[PDB]
Amino acid sequence: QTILPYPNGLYVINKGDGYMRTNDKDLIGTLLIESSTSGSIIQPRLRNTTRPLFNTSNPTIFSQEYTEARLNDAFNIQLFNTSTTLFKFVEEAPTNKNISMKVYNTYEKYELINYQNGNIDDKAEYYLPSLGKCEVSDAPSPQAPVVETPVDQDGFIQTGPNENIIVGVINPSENIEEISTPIPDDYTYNIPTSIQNNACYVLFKVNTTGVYKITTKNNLPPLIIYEAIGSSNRNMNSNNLSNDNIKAIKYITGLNRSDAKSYLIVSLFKDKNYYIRIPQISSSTTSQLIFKRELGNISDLADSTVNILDNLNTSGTHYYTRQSPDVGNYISYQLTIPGDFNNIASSIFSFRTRNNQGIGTLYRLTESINGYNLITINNYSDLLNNVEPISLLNGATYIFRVKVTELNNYNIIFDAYRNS
Amino acid sequence: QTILPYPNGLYVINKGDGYMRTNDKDLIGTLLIESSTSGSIIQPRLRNTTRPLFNTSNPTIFSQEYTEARLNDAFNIQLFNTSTTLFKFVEEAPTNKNISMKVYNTYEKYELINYQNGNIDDKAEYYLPSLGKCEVSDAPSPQAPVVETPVDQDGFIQTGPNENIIVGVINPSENIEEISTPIPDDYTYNIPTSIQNNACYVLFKVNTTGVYKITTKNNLPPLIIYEAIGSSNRNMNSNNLSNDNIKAIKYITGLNRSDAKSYLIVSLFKDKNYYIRIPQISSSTTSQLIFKRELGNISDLADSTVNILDNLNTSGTHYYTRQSPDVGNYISYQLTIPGDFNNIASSIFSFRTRNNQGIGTLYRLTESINGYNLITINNYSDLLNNVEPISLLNGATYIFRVKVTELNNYNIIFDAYRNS
Amino acid sequence: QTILPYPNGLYVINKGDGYMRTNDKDLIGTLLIESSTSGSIIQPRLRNTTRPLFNTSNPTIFSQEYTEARLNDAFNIQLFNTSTTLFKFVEEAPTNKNISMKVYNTYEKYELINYQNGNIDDKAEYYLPSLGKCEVSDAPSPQAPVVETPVDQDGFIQTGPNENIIVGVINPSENIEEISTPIPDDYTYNIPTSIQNNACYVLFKVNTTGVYKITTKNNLPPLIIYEAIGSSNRNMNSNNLSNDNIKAIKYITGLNRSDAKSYLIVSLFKDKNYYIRIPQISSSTTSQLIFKRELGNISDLADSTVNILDNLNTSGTHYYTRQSPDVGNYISYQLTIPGDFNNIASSIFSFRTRNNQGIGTLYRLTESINGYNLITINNYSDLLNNVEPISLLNGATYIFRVKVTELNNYNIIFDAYRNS
Amino acid sequence: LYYTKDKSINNVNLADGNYVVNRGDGWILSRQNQNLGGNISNNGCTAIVGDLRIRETATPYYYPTASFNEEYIKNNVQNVFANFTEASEIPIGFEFSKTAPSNKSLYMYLQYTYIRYEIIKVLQNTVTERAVLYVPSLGYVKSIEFNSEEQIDKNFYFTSQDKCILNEKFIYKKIDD
Amino acid sequence: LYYTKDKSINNVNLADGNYVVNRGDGWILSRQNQNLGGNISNNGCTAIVGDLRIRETATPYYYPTASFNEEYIKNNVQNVFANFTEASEIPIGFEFSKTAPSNKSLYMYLQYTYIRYEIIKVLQNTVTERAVLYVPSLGYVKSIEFNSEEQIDKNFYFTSQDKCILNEKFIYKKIDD
Amino acid sequence: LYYTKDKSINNVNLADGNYVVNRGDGWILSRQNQNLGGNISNNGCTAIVGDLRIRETATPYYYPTASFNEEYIKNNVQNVFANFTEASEIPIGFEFSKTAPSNKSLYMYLQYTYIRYEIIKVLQNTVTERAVLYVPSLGYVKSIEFNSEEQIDKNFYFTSQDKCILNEKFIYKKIDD
Repeated sequence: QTILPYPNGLYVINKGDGYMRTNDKDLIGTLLIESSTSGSIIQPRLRNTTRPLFNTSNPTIFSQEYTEARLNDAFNIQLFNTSTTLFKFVEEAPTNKNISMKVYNTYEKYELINYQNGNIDDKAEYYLPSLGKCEVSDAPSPQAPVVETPVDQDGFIQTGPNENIIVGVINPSENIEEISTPIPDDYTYNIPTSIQNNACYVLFKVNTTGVYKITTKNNLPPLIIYEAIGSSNRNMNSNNLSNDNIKAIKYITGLNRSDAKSYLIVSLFKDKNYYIRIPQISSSTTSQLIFKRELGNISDLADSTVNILDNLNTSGTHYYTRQSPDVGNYISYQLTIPGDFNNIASSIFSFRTRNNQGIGTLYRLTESINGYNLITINNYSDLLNNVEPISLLNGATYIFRVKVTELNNYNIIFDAYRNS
Repeated sequence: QTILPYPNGLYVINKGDGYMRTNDKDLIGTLLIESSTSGSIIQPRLRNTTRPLFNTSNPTIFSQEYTEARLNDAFNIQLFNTSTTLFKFVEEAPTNKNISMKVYNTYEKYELINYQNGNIDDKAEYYLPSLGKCEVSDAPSPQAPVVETPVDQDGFIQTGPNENIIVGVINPSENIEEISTPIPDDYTYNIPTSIQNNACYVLFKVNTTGVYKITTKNNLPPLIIYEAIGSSNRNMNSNNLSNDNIKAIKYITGLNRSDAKSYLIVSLFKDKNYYIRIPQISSSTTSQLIFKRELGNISDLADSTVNILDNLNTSGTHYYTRQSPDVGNYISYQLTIPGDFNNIASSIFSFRTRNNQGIGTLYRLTESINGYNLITINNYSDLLNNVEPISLLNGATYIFRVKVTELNNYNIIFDAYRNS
Repeated sequence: QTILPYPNGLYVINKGDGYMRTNDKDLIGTLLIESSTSGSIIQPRLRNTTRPLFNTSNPTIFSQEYTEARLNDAFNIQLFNTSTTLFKFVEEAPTNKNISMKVYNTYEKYELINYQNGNIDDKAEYYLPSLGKCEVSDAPSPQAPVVETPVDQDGFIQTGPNENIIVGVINPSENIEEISTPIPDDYTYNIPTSIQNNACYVLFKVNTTGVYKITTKNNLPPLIIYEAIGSSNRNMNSNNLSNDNIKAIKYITGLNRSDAKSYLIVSLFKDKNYYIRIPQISSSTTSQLIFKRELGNISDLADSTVNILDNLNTSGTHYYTRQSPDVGNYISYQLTIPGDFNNIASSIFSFRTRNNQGIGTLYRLTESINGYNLITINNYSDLLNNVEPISLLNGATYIFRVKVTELNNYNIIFDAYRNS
Repeated sequence: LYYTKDKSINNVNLADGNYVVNRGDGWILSRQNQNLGGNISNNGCTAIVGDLRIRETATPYYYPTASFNEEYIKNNVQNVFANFTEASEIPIGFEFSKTAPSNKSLYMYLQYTYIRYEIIKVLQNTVTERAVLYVPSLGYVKSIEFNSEEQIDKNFYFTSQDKCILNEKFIYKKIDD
Repeated sequence: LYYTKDKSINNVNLADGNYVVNRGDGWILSRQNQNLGGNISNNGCTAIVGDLRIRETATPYYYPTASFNEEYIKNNVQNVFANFTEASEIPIGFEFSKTAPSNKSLYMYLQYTYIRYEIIKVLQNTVTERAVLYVPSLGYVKSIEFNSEEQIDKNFYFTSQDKCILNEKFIYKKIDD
Repeated sequence: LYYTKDKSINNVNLADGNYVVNRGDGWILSRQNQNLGGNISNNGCTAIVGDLRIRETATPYYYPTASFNEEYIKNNVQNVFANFTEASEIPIGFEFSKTAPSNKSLYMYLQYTYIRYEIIKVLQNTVTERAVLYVPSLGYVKSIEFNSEEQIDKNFYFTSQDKCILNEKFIYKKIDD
């Protein structure tokens, strides 16, 4: 029951090597090696056939073939039920003692999940045949007392090193748009009509490395941005995006919650390819993706969703529930303080989180003609349920950045309290 | 010209490994390995074909195929002209001297004999291809004087360790009866009519471990009992004998000599399966096998044939020629002393053997109601041609046990001398 | 630009092992072997196919197939584009450093030449696939500066040990006569008419080991004699030459220059087979090969052509240009001094060479009835362009032996200067 | 040409019913010790013997009984423990090696090892019925140093009764619980 | 689930035109690290992993571009450098081995290595266009000692960006000189 | 490009008649030394060369004579000595290995070895007729350390006359006794 700090979608998780079934069900055999002798067990691949094992919670959709296609999207696994990779174990027994050499087949465990609203809706487990395990130990006494033991529970145990590597994959039932020309400092993309029928991805790259603000017009719906994993180095064209069909995607920032009006501040690099996932928009008016290069210290928000907070004219509680960033990553909130701008402060504000702990930085967002600038007002060591009040100027725009320090819940709750 | 202390029948003898033909007829080749170098010769089994060698004194009956069937009965050899077992030799030459590495094919020598009346009537020799021999030695001088030597006699020599392991097999031209129910303390088996046409075996097991007296009615003909080799552990039923078709048989006691009226005292175990060989009986009246559990020290005869001695009313020489037990094993003789029973001794008796040496124990067989009891009267260190006289009560029953200590002849001769 | 001291004909030259193409064109691959690890690269011959490389200056005559036939004549190479010979490299990295293991395919370079008048008219280069090369070195830094280097010239380099082994082969467009009977002390062979249409070889052997004078009648044309390489030991008949079809021939002595009237003094052995090449003679009168066993110290000329020098009645310069023997070998010249024989010396003679340096020995050839005898008159340390004058008796026969000590030119020039 | 003894000891601490039991790996069978042949080396030579045992040489040995036939044994074993039929389709190799000592001769022989499965019927104390299955596992070498004059114990060459070269096991599963 | 950065540095000291360049052997590709599986041993055991990689497993990876298609890349590479198509017809084996230390467990995994070829278009200073080809070379093992309680760095199991385990190279040939 | 000498020495201490004689294993034949190719390693690398020589590469060499044809030689040799035709149907492997010394280069080459059989006719003192048969046995490696500047003796690379790398033998059988 770990929390997965990721947006909705498909994920393939390598849960490690050295998996095998209980009750010696993957035992190849045991050699008794006498002192001063060597023994060997070989998998020589005289036949190439291997026997993968497979489970699914949804046989119709998450079929073995489907799961395999995702394993290929994620890790580029070519061969599932064959191998030309031999493995071999060699053990020389010391002059004093005899040795037992026990060898097993093993598997690498991959997990395909359909992740929706912080929940795993469907789960497939694929066990890729692997290169074995060898246990050497002192040879047992053949006169050792025979203990009557019951066969233990039927399942898997892991004998390899701890591993948990998550790779998101493009949802293949969602279509991919492409901006062929690498985008300049300012670009507006018209979202096609197909968006009315399902979510889509849009593949693009930037002409110049820098920080970019990305948003829909009116800042709705929320967006999600990913890196294509392994796109760097490889084929390139000066005036063209080189599509190399990489379906392995690394989540940067963004969320699914339909009411999270927001924009994204992200550091983007020339050599990489990116994907933006635009959710389904049932509206009949044409939506847009707006890109805007940002110079200046707005870069402090480096990879974050900026949640725009509204209707806080009322006093007291103002809760905003959003998908939590992972430990170490940012979530940000923009406030424009009610009232006209002279130099009076509005009924003091107090900022706290309610599920996850975080550090937090209050900025004053200026509008001085060089792009935007941020002036640091204060920092807070702890955000959760404890915080000091502060007065903010009327009609001024402030941004509050949270850096997550403990992930107790899938959602982080933000409270902009207007006390007096 | 060894003596084989066994009854008539078929025997397969493993005469050891490392056999090869003369004049380098099984030489694979020689490597010259220079100092600081390693050399290797491999039999990788890229082809599975092997070339067994075969001789027979009777091609019609002891054919290669027939001999093979017996090798399977005896040792469970499956494959005769194929192999998937690789062998390999690796030799590293020291820094000072060069090495000659000479490798040969080898064979394991099996001998099938038809053994009749202490003679081998037919003999087949089967040479099972084996896992080779390697001779390493100091590399010869290429300038070494060339000595003109004649090709030596055409045959085999043995280069492996000394071995001579005898395994009897069920004669497959003799039928096998089975007592399915494990026998109780007292059982009588009616011998079927087929016994008129050839000898047969009867497979059985005991319900309770103990000593058993086994005999035909009138103690004729003599019987032979065997253990099935490897029958212990394996399949079992409480109320049923589990036949696992083991044709490999270990001789316990008994003989073929048609006039040897006798019974058998044998220790039998619950977990084992046994065979009794009943010879052909041309009589038209139905014969029986009688089993009788024996409590008490009659167990001293543990595995022996008890020869019943008759018509010794006359004085002096009374010779009885019987198949000799092997060194260490028992042959016994029962005497009922002529005359009525009061407490007078009969013209003193003197017991000696004439071919083979043995220890020997004289018992008084009682009839007191708890089964039989044996009282030790005397022991003798040597039996052969020297012995002291002793007086025995009239109408009393004595048993004389011989424990063989040297096997000079196939038959041991027993002499019950009535002196005065 | 070495000088090849050999007569006209075909030659196959093994120019060594370890040849490979530039720009890693024969690179199999590189292993990075971590400290305390072993790495291995195997050519297991799971397929037998190999890829020889081939060049020729004359594709029509020196074709790949033709070149292969000569490689077989010379070295008995059977397989050109297949192999069952595996090769393998194993490298264990020390505990302190990582190792780069780089393995390449290699070739053995054979060169087929048509050699005519000290020139190579046609040249074929055949690259026999060989058993590889392995370079182990300290593992490079992956952060090592990337130097931009151009691809170097397209060709071959040699990485194996220095080797240059020349084997002449019978020209297969020239026919082979055979003297079946091993020749006695005196033999005359009638040269068949086919000699009118092309040169031929004549295969023979001597009955008794000794020195032999061999010549045509009138000492024209010049002859060439070869040894069959590998003919010794092997099949033999007392009264018959055993032809074993050896086309590999070792040049002993002789030349092609059509005006070199001469005979050959050669040491011949009973166990060997020899070839004499008789050039084409367009004459319609039948020519002969005359063999003559020679006892006595004429053996001093052991393997040499004796050039008969004529018309030196005139004084001063008398140049004779002949194919030079290799360093260490003999070329000889016979002079019969003009004038009648009493004991007056002819206008003193002075002997020098002009291209190649040599030692040189002046003999007096007698005619005393025991065969011929040689009396040493003088020796000279250096022959080239410096020499002292000497007086020789009129009507006397002298022989001048040159032992070559430096080979600067294909031809050695001999000058018999008659000074006064 | 030998044998041991057994009077009793079949007590099993489990409830009435039928059980499939893994008796362990490393079983060797009587009288087939030297069927694959043996190997002879000397004077510092390394001798190697092995086998890439496939489906056609991996012969199982069934010893069925009144209420437990071969199919019944196979299915219950392959359901709970390793599927040997499937495994038999994939070749596995094993080999042993030993260096002959200096100035002496070494003899080495190979035999197959097995996993022993039993299917037992019990009445709250003791086994009433037992079927046995030997599944081919791997192999095992015995070696000895020798000379031509030396006698060798019969028990080196020959096993008269099935035994386990490792510790025997008793891992059970109630069938039709 | 990781990545590095790149702002610039594409300067090439050569004249205008097109070039085929050998970027060196020993390249490993992103996200396929553990595709062949891994191997576990302990307590002084030697573990060996290898492959006799043939034509049907030696898959090249082409990353073509507007002016450099797959055939163009193949021909120019195979004309100047090793002919990988021909070479793919002849099986070559490689293997690695490592001895597990005493009283500890060893994990080892294999992945293919590659030679990287590029075909670049240049304008007297910088690369305007680049196609890439990875030709299967040999293989490479990473190993680590472990226990069940130990966390392992993500970068051991997973490469997110193509890199060379040896020194990168830049060996060029002007095409249509 | 070389050769030795022989005047005589064909004396045989046996009666008139015909003989088949085993002249020993370890014969190497003239001018085919480097036909199989050679191998180069350096700096502590172990180099291995070998061959699984089968029927189609094990070519015998017959050198028959007036009264001893090929079939006659074959039958008399295969009747008394090893049946090489039968043996040729069963593949046998051999290999050699050597470790290149530190900071130096090693060259190694392989050639086949042979058993030499002769069939001789004798007149109570000397051989009148001799046929020869070379049966493929195994193989033999020569190695040398080298650098690019070093000259190597011709006799390392090249054998001009058949010889035995072991001691020659003379094991005879009178045929038609």
